[PDB]
Amino acid sequence: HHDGFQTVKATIDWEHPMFKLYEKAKRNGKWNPADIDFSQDQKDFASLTSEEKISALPLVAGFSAGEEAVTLDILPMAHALARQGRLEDVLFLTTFMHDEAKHVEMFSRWQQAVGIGQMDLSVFHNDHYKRIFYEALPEAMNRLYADDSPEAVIRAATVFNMIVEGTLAESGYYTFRQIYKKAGLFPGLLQGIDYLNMDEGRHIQFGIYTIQRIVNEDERYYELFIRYMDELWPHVIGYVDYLTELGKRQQQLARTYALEIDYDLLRHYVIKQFNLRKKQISRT
Amino acid sequence: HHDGFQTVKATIDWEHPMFKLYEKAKRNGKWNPADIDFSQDQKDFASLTSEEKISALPLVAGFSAGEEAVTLDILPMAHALARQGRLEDVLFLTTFMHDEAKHVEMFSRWQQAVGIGQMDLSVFHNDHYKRIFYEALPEAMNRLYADDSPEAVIRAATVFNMIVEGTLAESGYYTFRQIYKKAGLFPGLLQGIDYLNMDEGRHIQFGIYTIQRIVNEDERYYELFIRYMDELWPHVIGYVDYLTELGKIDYDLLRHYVIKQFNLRKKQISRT
Ligand SMILES: CCCCCCCCCCCCCCCC(=O)O
Ligand SMILES: CCCCCCCCCCCCCCCC(=O)O
Ligand SMILES: [Fe+3]
Ligand SMILES: [Fe+3]
Ligand SMILES: [Mn+2]
Ligand SMILES: [Mn+2]
Ligand SMILES: [Mn+3]
Ligand SMILES: [Mn+3]
Repeated sequence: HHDGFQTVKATIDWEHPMFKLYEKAKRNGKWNPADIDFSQDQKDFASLTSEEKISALPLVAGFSAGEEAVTLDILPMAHALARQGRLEDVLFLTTFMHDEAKHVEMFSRWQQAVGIGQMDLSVFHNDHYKRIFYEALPEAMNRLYADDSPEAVIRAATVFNMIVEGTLAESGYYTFRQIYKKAGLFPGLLQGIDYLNMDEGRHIQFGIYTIQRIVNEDERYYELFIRYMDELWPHVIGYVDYLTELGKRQQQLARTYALEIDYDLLRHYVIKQFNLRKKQISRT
Repeated sequence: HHDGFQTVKATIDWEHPMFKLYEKAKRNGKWNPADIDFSQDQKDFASLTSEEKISALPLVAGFSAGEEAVTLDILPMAHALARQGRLEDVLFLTTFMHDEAKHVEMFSRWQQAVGIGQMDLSVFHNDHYKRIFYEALPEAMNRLYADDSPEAVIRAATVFNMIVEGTLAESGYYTFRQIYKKAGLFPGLLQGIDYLNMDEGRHIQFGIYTIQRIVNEDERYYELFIRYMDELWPHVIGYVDYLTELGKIDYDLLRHYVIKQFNLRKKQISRT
């Protein structure tokens, strides 16, 4: 039951950081995946050899499942904050959810347009990827239906916003640009990547706000955060190593397009992102 | 756990009715409550007598609580459909949820602008309103976390989409236009109502689609729909009567519009 309603007894808290983020989302999130022109992407894909064609799919496979996972797995967070009466957070989470729906749609339209919609891309999820996206992420979010303690909320935000989004998605955006933007390939996809990357900034800021407000109540939670980050790292780097090793074995795309794909710089960016995320949370 | 992902094994079902409605929501859902100019609404409200001021509040009280209730109480429906693998429904429900947030925002911005944000409008919720919005609606949706059976889904969609939205919300939009548009009062608010009414068409289409696809499996479910509609009518009309009595504008025309919406919603569901 509802005991009352905030906007009947009072108003929205207009100065709440999440209401301000919600207003930014409305202003900055108007893009529509249906408006992206993928016609040149289709031509680029068909111009590639079977061997070059496969070079690009592992990354798209990771994103496509990732967007879908987070579309579904953000609902428990919105439920738990709704039950705590955090209306401004809930308002913002509606934009977060609608962003992720558009992200799922974007990568699925690209797959459809380039002619791989019928291909099962699951073969590029190794065991580390599944640990995070098939298991740890849904376990941490679904927990919130029965356990919305600060410990549970920190853990959900950490897996979802600081690892999945703040570490893996950010490094994927960077990787796309280092490879495909340099090569001049897939302009529709990269347009979408740029929209995603802009949306993502708000998603990570929600996670920072959520973790920090819990850490502000009791310093002890800061060490929970750092520990949950470190618990997930081996799967992060285990997925990244797997992508890196696939890429090192399919060098035709880089040759054809004259790219020196520094896979060690990419791996260093993942490590940098991970430690950046850790540092955006303060003990006090 | 996730067994796999539809957009990795395959793609979105591009032809699915709820993917189509999602596409229409993105195209038609761009409005922003923050762009509405409420400055004249403030002047209009200040120029009313104390008695005319309090005449306006009950309806706004009903809407502001109602938008907040549906923003929160749609989440179990999104979860239950997500859990059933209905990805296109979920994509649509993200637009549904973001619409209701903008609706909460619009009425709260209006209360703030005209200077009643500090006032507690709960006094204008009678027992019948609380039965629907404080109790029956969250009960029926929250049930879906543990019981997503066809019977529970039809009950949730009936209470939410056919009664709260299809009967009360539609009637309230009609009421606002009949009273205030003929009076040249609250033009910001009425612009917001026009946007809300456009959004609400899709929300009702979702409810119809949901109830009808469950009825198509078994006609027994048609009779459950009609029964649950009738179960709620006494509270719908109890609330409408309470509002009508406060106003005492052709109030019997409004009252009959509510009955007209109620029967229209029944008719939009086919036994077969
Ligand atoms: C070759 C270097 C590897 C770089 C690492 C790339 C990681 C791929 C990204 C897949 C996960 C995407 C998750 C989306 C999350 C969201 O939208 O919130
Ligand atoms: C005086 C005649 C009475 C007319 C009926 C007025 C009913 C007021 C409406 C309040 C409930 C609004 C529910 C919001 C649901 C939504 O927008 O999805
Ligand atoms: Fe995200
Ligand atoms: Fe609605
Ligand atoms: Mn390993
Ligand atoms: Mn009564
Ligand atoms: Mn995303
Ligand atoms: Mn509404």
